[PDB]
Amino acid sequence: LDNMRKAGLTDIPKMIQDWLVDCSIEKFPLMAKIYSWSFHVGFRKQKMLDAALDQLKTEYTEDVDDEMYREY
Amino acid sequence: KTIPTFEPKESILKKLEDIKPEQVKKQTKLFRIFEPRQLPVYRANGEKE
Repeated sequence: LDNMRKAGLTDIPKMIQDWLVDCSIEKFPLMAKIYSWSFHVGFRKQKMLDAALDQLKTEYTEDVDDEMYREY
Repeated sequence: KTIPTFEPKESILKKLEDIKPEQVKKQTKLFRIFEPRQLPVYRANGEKE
């Protein structure tokens, strides 16, 4: 809720703030309203290299335990 | 990039239909464990004959 206030959202982190005092199922469709409305922002279309850079660049090490990979 | 290897402990299993009989052992030279050798000889005083 403090990452959502750096971005500028000041009235969506007030509904989650005022729901956490009760933690009730009778006000939970307000919390799924905010989760459903967030997908209508739009798609994140990028370049193919720029969106497959964090996926294809990983750190493989040999400091795993090999006793766990024999059972796997 | 690097990829760490992983060799699993495996063997080669065969069916009973193909287990070949072993080769017949025959030998081509005698079993030698000793050989002669030419050494010099010394007499009773200590000199060389």
